[PDB]
Amino acid sequence: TMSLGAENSVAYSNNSIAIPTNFTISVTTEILPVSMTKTSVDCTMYICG
Amino acid sequence: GTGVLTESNKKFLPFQQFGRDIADTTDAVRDPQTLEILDITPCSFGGVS
Ligand SMILES: *[C@@H]1O[C@H](CO)[C@@H](O)[C@H](O)[C@H]1NC(C)=O
Repeated sequence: TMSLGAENSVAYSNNSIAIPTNFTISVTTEILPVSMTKTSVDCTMYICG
Repeated sequence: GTGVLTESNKKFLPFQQFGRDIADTTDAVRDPQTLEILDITPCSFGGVS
């Protein structure tokens, strides 16, 4: 049976806050399709050669 | 058929008379008189715009 992720109880209370004391600069890659090959078929030459 | 005949580097085994493409079309021939192996490529074609 598949795991959905690690389980985590966030430390919530009516007067507690967490504040980050540092940071990390992250570089992420996203790849997107933009075009496909421009095919052409001559219908008469495909069908009748 | 109709095409451009040319001498070829295809090593036909002694029992083979034709070569065929993915489309069943004859891609090469053995000449019946002098046993040359000839490629066949179609005569050049394209859209006119
Ligand atoms: C047939 O052609 C080949 C060469 O293409 C030749 O060797 C052979 O002698 C010919 N046979 C006859 C009966 O003409």
